[PDB]
Amino acid sequence: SGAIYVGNYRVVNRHLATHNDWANLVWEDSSRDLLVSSTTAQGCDTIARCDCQTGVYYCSSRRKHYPVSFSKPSLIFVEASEYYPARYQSHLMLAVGHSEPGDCGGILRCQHGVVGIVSTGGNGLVGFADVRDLLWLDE
Ligand SMILES: NC(=O)[C@H]1CCC(=O)N([C@@H]2CCCc3ccccc32)C1
Ligand SMILES: [Zn+2]
Repeated sequence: SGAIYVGNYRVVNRHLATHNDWANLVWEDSSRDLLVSSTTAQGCDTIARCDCQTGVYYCSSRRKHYPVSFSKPSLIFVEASEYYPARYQSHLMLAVGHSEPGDCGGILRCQHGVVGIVSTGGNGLVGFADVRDLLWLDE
């Protein structure tokens, strides 16, 4: 589980969004596993605006933050699961690291701020849904 709180927005994995998120929906994209909903209070996270390929992510299944190298956002095949059939997920970045389904929502950050959240995993890999192209999150 996990979310990014920037301004009056809440960014979560779309497969983990709640009633309030859908009711106060701002934007969603199934092909990116992302959902943004409006909030009453202001958040304090800063979104990174950069091309960094190194950062640190939180792994809840290990209670540990791991430094990682990650690929650029891409269209990657994601095997079928209980939340989606087999499909290509867009704006996805992979790293070699531990990831379990309950790890989705864990933040990936660089020196510039939040890069994205855990979305995929298994086979000794971990995938992150990029949020750095979502410029409207800053306004
Ligand atoms: N974005 C998606 O299509 C995800 C939906 C929920 C979900 O569990 N996953 C995968 C399943 C395989 C193991 C695994 C480990 C860690 C994180 C995520 C997953 C894919
Ligand atoms: Zn950066």
